Amino acid sequence: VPLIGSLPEARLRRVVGQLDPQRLWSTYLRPLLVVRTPGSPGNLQVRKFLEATLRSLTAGWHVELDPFTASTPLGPVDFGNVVATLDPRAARHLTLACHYDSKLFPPGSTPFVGATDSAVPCALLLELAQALDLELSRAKKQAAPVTLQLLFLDGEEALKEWGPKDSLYGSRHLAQLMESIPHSPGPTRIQAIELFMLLDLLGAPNPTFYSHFPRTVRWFHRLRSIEKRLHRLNLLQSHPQEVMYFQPGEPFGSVEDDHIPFLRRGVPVLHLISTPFPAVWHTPADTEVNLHPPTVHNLCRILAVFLAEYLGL
Ligand SMILES: C[As](C)(=O)[O-]
Ligand SMILES: [Zn+2]
Repeated sequence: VPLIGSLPEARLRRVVGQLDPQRLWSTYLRPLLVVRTPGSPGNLQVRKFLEATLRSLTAGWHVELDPFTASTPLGPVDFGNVVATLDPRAARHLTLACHYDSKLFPPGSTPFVGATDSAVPCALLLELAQALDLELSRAKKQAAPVTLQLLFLDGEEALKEWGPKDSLYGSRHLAQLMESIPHSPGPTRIQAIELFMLLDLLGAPNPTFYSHFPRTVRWFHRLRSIEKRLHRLNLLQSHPQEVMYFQPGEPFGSVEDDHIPFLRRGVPVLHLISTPFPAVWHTPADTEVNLHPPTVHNLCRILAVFLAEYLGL
């Protein structure tokens, strides 16, 4: 319950109280729930929405695009990762990541908007940044040596399920780009990532998470402890058992995802992905109505506490 490095209770309740469920849902999630396949108008509109939202935060994040053109099974397609670094001068950062593209389906199909995959992850990152904006701003003004970075990756999904190189367009490109850019102390932007936490497949009822990387299990245990704590504090909804989400062991592994290009370059990863996947995965039923709002807000609360403890907010 109260572990070393945990927020005092009154600090925890104020952090959770800064979250706004209506804002998460309407301001951050709803605008994303459009078809947003790489290169589409909808994808570009979501990119600009992310950029503008992030630039509006009073903490004054450094927000930049990583745009590029890559070969795909459909020919050349443009991709653009959105990279938000709160304090670009800090030595290192906690990096939270997700993908903002939606998987392309055949024409004539019921449109796929990927509510869990990964509109909810994207919206959670925006809500965290906003809810903690005053605290993040003060940490930056105090020149904290560990800042926060948010990555909204493009092109995670295969365009045509056309083999292993038809995937991870944005993350492959960004990891290579970061390895080419000096950082202090660095020596490159890859080494600035103290921990890479990838959110994926979130918002369905009854998710289960396992630790996929022994290297980062301490952070998995922290998330579990936060779940338990929030449960006992009467701060979770529709959560009848003390531990439901963060499970022990590893009955299902990690799957290929946007962490891989980072992992292969030595970055420590925590893969916050439901396994088994949502029932709706990769079907057009992955929509807003099939989300479970209490679970979305429960995850948001867990993550807010994690972020405040990790960064000393
Ligand atoms: C973002 As995925 C787990 O559907 O490849
Ligand atoms: Zn997917």
